[PDB]
Amino acid sequence: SAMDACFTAFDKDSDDRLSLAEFSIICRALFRNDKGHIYDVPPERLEQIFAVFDTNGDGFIDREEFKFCWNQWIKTIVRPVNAFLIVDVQNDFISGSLDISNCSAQQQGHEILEPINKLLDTVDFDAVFYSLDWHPSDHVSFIDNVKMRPMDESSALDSDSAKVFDTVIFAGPPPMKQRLWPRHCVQDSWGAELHKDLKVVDHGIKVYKGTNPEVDSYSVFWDNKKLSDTTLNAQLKMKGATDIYVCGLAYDVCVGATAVDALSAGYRTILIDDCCRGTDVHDIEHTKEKVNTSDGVIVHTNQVKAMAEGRDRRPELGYKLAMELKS
Ligand SMILES: *C(=N)c1cncn1Cc1ccccc1
Ligand SMILES: [Fe+2]
Ligand SMILES: [Zn+2]
Repeated sequence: SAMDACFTAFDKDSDDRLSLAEFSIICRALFRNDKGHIYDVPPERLEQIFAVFDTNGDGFIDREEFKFCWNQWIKTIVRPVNAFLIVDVQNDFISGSLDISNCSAQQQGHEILEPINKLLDTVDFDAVFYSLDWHPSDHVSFIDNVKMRPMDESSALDSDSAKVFDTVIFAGPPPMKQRLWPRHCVQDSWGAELHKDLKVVDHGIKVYKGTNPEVDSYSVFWDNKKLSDTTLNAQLKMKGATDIYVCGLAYDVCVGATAVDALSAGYRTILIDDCCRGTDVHDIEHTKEKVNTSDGVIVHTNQVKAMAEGRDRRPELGYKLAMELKS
């Protein structure tokens, strides 16, 4: 029903087909906000999307081709299924052994707590996940343990010259780069607890990462070698999640890693800038470029509610999804 009605209303031609020109009008209906702005879609990208749904190449989208378009593209743009992913908002990264405010950029991690809690209070997400760095005491990422594991011949620094925040390269095939951190987020420790003032909503799901002594996992998805993953992706699929809102600590390390993996996994991905803090101004900007160049978007807390409710529908996310629907 509603669908044929939509197709009918944009088939100006009345020829039971959709030209590129009539499709461009669909896009202008889709990619706008409700504060009076219509987003600009480059004509090149316009045809890129169009060609996804013109599955035979006839230069038209007929009512048979449009089924795929309506069910799998238009419906997600107008009614996304939103997951909120709160990364590593843990004691050791705010006031303990790895207080981000002591890193180079001197940013204060406690400041993300207010806007995150406000989002949790005002936006009805379809799922909320909280990740926790969850390291065993013998974890490879600690300066404390650099002597436990043989170093690679490629590494500039060995167990006797390495200092906290240096990068070493461990042997054990394959060779493995690892930045060394103070002991942090050890399992069952105060430093691994979620910050006491972070709201843990009742439906919230905790995802534990970094548990293998031999490999780190900055990302809530795959570990740093992309060998093993958490069950986050499987849990997202069980919820029908289409869109992932990512925040937390640190912007340029775990948040960024998680956001890039979410894009790799195929999700429409939104990084909430002011709900994040990072360790280094230059690496934060490199993280932003990565997300932007892979068709994620970066937004402020105040934009999230209208996006999640489908009242502010961004064309970068529409393009992401059309490119993913190629396969
Ligand atoms: C991810 N951000 C992460 C997980 N374990 C260590 N790190 C890096 C880091 C966290 C907090 C502050 C500074 C660096
Ligand atoms: Fe860690
Ligand atoms: Zn066609």
